[PDB]
Amino acid sequence: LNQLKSVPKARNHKTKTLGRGHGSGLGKTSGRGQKGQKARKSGLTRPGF
Amino acid sequence: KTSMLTKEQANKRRQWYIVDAAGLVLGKLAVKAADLIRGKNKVDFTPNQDCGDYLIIINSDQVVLTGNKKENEFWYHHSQYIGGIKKVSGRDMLKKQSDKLVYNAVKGMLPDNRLSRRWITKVHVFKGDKHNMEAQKPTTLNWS
Amino acid sequence: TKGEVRGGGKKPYKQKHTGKARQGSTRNPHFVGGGIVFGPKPNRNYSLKLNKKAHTAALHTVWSEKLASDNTHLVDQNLFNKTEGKTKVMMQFLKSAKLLDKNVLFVVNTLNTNLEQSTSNIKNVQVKHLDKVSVRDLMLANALLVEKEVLKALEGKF
Amino acid sequence: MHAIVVCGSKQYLVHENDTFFVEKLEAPVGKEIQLDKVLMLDEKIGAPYLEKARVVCVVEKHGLQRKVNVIKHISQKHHLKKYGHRQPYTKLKVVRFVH
Amino acid sequence: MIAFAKQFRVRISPQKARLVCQLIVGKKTADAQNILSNTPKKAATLIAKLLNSAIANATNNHGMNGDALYVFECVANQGPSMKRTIPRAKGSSNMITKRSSNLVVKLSDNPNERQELIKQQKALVKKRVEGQQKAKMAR
Amino acid sequence: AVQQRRSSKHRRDKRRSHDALTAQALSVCQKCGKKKLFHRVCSCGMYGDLRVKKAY
Amino acid sequence: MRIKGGKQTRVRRKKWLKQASGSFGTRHASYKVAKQTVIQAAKYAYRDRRNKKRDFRSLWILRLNAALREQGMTYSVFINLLKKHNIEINRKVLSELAIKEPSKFNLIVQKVKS
RNA sequence: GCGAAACAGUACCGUGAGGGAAAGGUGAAAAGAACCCAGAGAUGGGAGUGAAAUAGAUUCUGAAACCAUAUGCCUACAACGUGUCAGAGCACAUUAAUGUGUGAUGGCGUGCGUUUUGAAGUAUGAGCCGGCGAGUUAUGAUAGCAAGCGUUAGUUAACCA
RNA sequence: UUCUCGCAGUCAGACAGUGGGGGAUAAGCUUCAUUGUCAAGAGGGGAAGAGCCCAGAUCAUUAAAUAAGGUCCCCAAAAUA
RNA sequence: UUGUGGUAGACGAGCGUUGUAUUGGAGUUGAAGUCAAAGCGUGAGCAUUGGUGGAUCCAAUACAAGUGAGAAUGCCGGCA
Repeated sequence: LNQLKSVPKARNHKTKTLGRGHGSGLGKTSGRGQKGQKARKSGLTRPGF
Repeated sequence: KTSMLTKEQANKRRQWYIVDAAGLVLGKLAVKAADLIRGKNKVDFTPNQDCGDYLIIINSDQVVLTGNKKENEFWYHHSQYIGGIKKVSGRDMLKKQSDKLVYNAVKGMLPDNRLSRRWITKVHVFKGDKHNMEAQKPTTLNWS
Repeated sequence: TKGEVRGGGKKPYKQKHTGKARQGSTRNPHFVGGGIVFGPKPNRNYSLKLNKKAHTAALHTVWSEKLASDNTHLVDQNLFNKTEGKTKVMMQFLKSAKLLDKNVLFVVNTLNTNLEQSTSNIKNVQVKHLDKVSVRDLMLANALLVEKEVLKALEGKF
Repeated sequence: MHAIVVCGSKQYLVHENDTFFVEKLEAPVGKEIQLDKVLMLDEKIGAPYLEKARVVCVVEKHGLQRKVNVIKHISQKHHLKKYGHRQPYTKLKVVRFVH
Repeated sequence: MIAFAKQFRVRISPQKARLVCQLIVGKKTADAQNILSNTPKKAATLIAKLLNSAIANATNNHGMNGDALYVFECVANQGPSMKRTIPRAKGSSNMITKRSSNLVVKLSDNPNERQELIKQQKALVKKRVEGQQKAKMAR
Repeated sequence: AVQQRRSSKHRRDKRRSHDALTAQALSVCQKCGKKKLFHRVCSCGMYGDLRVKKAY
Repeated sequence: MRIKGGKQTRVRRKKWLKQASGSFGTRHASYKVAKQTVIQAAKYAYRDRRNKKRDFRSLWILRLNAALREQGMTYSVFINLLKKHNIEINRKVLSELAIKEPSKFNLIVQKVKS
């Protein structure tokens, strides 16, 4: 093509934005649960735990 | 879609009728009067416009009542004051405002609305038999 | 960042008897003081890894698609002498070939001073070297002009 | 006049040359379209329908109703769905409904 | 009509100003000047100056009768007031608002000064729809 | 005592409705010039037909 | 590079506040109250969109039954006159509009006599 | 955006250490409203200036809330999250459309997020408007998708130009 | 509804019928199991009700037939014996 | 044919904005911002015109986000 119609070849993927929007959820809850460190900042406790 | 239901608009009609309830059951007369005022019996009824017809009753002090409700049913009136309630029996009301008791019963049988305030004031119930409301030429009949 | 703060870490408010928010800091990002946790920083890569095989394949494809073009005519040594350091001759040549609005690019490898001296009076005229031009400038060139001798060597370059 | 005409799945009482509204028929404006699913015309009574009597309407316009912005929200829950409905209609009148 | 009388940010509480100028609105100049000259409120003198200036301007600048003019409308536009800190018990401070407002009145000498606004609005809508239809005239 | 919630503007209009003021008396000076208030001494320093003080 | 969030957000607030129209006092000057009123109005609109059909049907039945009673029968009797013999597709509303042209619905009544 | 767009580490606070703010915009050029009127004047209204003075020194534009004003609607017997669907009546003629504005009345109806066993709740928080305001980046690994290359594969780090 | 990979979420559940235990066959009580409802789904009837009875609703329509449930009036619909 | 009750949760597909890269246009006979209107969409939205206003903006394709504001007795300013 050229730099007036350039398009990918279906190279475009979704992005789970945890901060914005409500139509796909992905907002306040942001898929982290409702309680515990997993639902809080600096979660994901040590893999060996 | 819609059929565009035609209904009367800005129209008024209020005929006059009268009966005598000497020895007649209260309930039937009451429901017939409710039908007359609410306009269910009419076939062009419009709720938000004129509904009722002027109503007069003569000699409402000879009502009949089955059973011992004269000493079984009691009517109460409690004022805003503490303990300000008075209770009256059926036989006592027979020499008291039974016409106003009929008034209250039929207004209770009407739908609750501010039109009911204007509906019920068209009812003129008299314990006696003589009044000047006959000057409007009420239609004498039965089952009103 | 949050290291740009000024003052102590003392609480501006009291632990109790406060009918307001927590507000345990002085120059919070949600406060007017600022200091957002996120923002552009001058330490990212801004580039990634690519392989020469695909680059050469794409470059050869662009060479093919530009040889398929019309206004890609040959250039040689004779007109380098026939042109001078004067901008006049270049403009006369462009007018005689209606290359005014065209973005035509010139290819240089002998590094003639006359060519590089010119191509500065219009926003569409410029000259580039064979090893100093990439796929974009090859195709943004919009039917450029290329030398003659080097092409066979360029054939080996894919 | 008086004529009961069943358009779509709803009945309408019409008289001589009355412009009224029904569901859209997906037809060019200006033509004449006949309907036979007609009852109660010319003081004639049929049980399912009537024969020898048909209606002939002309199409005047195809329009839409207002934006029916149906919005569904559930209190204290993560659900808020918005939509705007514009439903087509045809304005038409009968010309020479036969009896 | 014309000959409005503006005034920029005189110290006055708008609450009392609205009431006093609604008392004085509607009537003519003299029959109202005499009554406002005896108004027990302090705001009257400040408004008195404004109305004397207004009638003087109407007579001089506009050449109107002045006698048949009357107060068509009063408005007391609130301007940026003052805010001052006063110490208060238990070690507190209180921000008291010193109130001032812009005073301006309208003078009318006709059965009008109301319809012309309607005509202007109708003309505005007329040119709006003219532009809309000229856009719709595109072929 | 603080309110449960802030008072409405129409409630403010109701509060100030009965706070509306009226006019006051007026009287033409039977001896002096321009109008004055009833049962008052005129700017001419006199009660009606009663010179008692200088105007200024 | 930073982006200012004034213009599009302002337009969004403008259109949302313009969605709310026909309200009293402090109900068309704030985002929250306007949004709540819009949602309640939409729910009311749908519920009323069904209840209007229900109420029209109820009123049609009421006045049709009144017409039958002044002609001397009840609502259920007329159904038998149609359902049990030669069912017709006549609408209750249309039979109710037949009152506007009287002495014609009575022709139907005398026709369905059985 | 350096705290500092300026007389900014300023004013101010705290004895002292120390803490620590904000605020820009005339007009092409002041050609900065001579002069007249009301007043004591600021100022306000005219004239003039300037293309233009809703460009007059509160001098780029002047939103929302807030306040004052008036065209029309209706209302002082009215039990109502102030709204919805019908609906007379009143006033006009419209982003040309079975028009709008408003709604006497009829039909119906107890907010928003959080938390949960459930919140219309006498659970929680919000006076309001406007602006600001929280999933990025570096490195490493895993997986998916797409592409290139490949049959003794693919790939260059640092670095040199 | 077997299996591999990926995101999960989750051990505060509640209630109703039934089998129980404790408790006092008292509990809008507790703890186990079965079926069902709400959470996680609005409505109709029971007058009002999260859990009861029907069922699972794209939207629009001024259609009907019906289900649980009801036909003296308030509130649409019956009377006969 | 199944269908379109819907939490957390997940997949699918879009819209708007800022700036950049190419490509194109419009602009005191008038750009943005701005309000107003009885417009157009399955949606993030899309326009036209009026006037305040007086200088740059927009169309389509991609590129990267300090890219999307109702709550946090969120922060500040102002107003009750």
